Amino acid sequence: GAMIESSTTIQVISAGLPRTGTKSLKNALEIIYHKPCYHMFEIIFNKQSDIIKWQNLIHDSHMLTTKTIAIYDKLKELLDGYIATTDLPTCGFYKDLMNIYPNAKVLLTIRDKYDWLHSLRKVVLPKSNDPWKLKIEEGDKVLGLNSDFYKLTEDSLKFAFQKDDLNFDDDQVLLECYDEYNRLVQETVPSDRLLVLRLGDGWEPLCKFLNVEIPNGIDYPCVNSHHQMTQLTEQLIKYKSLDAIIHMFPDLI
Ligand SMILES: Nc1ncnc2c1ncn2[C@@H]1O[C@H](COP(=O)(O)O)[C@@H](OP(=O)(O)O)[C@H]1O
Ligand code: NA
Repeated sequence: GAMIESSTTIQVISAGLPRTGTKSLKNALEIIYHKPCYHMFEIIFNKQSDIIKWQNLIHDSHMLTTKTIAIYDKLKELLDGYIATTDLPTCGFYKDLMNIYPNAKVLLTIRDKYDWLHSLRKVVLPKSNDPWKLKIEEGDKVLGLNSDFYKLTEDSLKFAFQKDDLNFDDDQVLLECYDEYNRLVQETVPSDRLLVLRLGDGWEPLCKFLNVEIPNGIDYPCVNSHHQMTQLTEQLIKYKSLDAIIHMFPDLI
């Protein structure tokens, strides 16, 4: 097709929860648009200073009114220079992002609920008594992440699930929240403005939805498996720096 000049503003809002292929989507969107896509990895690797801003934003998020305008302004500030949002903490703000970027299209990445929970327990939210949690935390300290990072994850999940609090160790609670979240998105977002993606779908329905060519000679990204995060965590602990191992994870980070 012809090359056209794309606007550097949020064009794609992905409501999918963590562990539903958000990092592959992030990579895919950056291949299509040639500008950055927001993701928790963007915070972790490029903008740790955003952590407190997202935390402040979620804090005020219970509140067009005037209180809303201040919040929408900070959302816009955080996302300046990006062409899309994925992953925590953005995903639970999909309703607001749709108001802020009226010309953006909405994606929902879904997958088998037990596969999701299993993946989540290995990476994002291990149980308190799970020994692997201590390894995750140790690898994370190497990246410069502390308890405020875990708090951001916790609070952005509560916010996505619209819960005042959440028993994070409770599998049933999380599964019910997962199903209701995905249901609510499809109920809320007008169908012409929404594409539901399943893992393995690849380029075609995404590119169709976005009116772009499928990228030539480039496979749809398949990164950020829990197996890969286990290897990353272990290598971080082993070498005690990111820059000593960064070359071993070329696409993932
Ligand atoms: N193209 C693809 N096909 C199948 N699974 C994919 C995929 N891209 C990512 N995934 C899976 O999506 C999960 C990561 O999602 P996220 O980036 O949002 O954390 C991982 O699941 P598993 O941990 O079950 O392997 C990963 O394997
Ligand atoms: Na399976």
